[PDB]
Amino acid sequence: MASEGPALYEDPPDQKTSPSGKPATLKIASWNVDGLRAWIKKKGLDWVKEEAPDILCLQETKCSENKLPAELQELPGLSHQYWSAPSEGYSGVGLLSRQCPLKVSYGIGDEEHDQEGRVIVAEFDSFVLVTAYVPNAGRGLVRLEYRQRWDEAFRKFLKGLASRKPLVLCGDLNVAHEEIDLRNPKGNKKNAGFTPQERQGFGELLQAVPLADSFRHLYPNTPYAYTFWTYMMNARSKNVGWRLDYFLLSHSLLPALCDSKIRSKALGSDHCPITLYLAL
Ligand SMILES: [Sm+3]
Ligand SMILES: [Sm+3]
Repeated sequence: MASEGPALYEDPPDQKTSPSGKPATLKIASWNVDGLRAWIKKKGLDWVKEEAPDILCLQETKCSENKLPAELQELPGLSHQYWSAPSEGYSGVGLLSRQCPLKVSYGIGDEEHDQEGRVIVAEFDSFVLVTAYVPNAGRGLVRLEYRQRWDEAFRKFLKGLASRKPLVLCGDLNVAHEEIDLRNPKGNKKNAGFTPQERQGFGELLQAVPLADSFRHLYPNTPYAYTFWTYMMNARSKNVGWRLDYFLLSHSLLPALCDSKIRSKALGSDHCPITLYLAL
């Protein structure tokens, strides 16, 4: 039945200097934790402590802002913590930072799309950071029409932000852009995450803002690089996954891009974390 066996992928070593030789000054980690409490129970924070990022973005926290695990109070290097949950138990995002942002905002300015705690905007001196947990198209694509409306509203919102300050977007964008972004493109053409509607949406986001796919920019032809594997069917051991997590940057930030990583070995969720190195 299934045609996939193991496909090897070894993320290359961390490139910590930009094309001009400037060492990375900013390290950002993004991770769909599939439940903040479950993830922490699975020692997610031990990985964070070792990675020591300047900023940590989390998606799918599924946790009430008033029920945050006490273990989060043990992250000395990430004392500035912000969260956003649905207008409990689902969706939700978080953003933890070493340095205090100039301003933090929630949502994308559209009431219809701001009730499920999917976006946090943190403005810094030289750039604005947005982390998002994009709405899934759903089983049977029952939420694809809504997803298309979200895609348009999100694209417009981001273009607005980027028109004033360099932008960095990270998170679970719930879509594998190209065939190279998932192990089984032929069998998922009508499934959430790989529909023409979703893929065209991602392509338009890149063109309209405009934004560049950091990982693909550096590794244009590298296959089998995924960030999500279903917990079922022993998918992760066979590397039958999807690259749903990204770091999209304004073109003006490309000269500061050092590396965009996929931490394939970090356990604790059905998604692995991704890390960005910028020389700002
Ligand atoms: Sm999940
Ligand atoms: Sm293609």
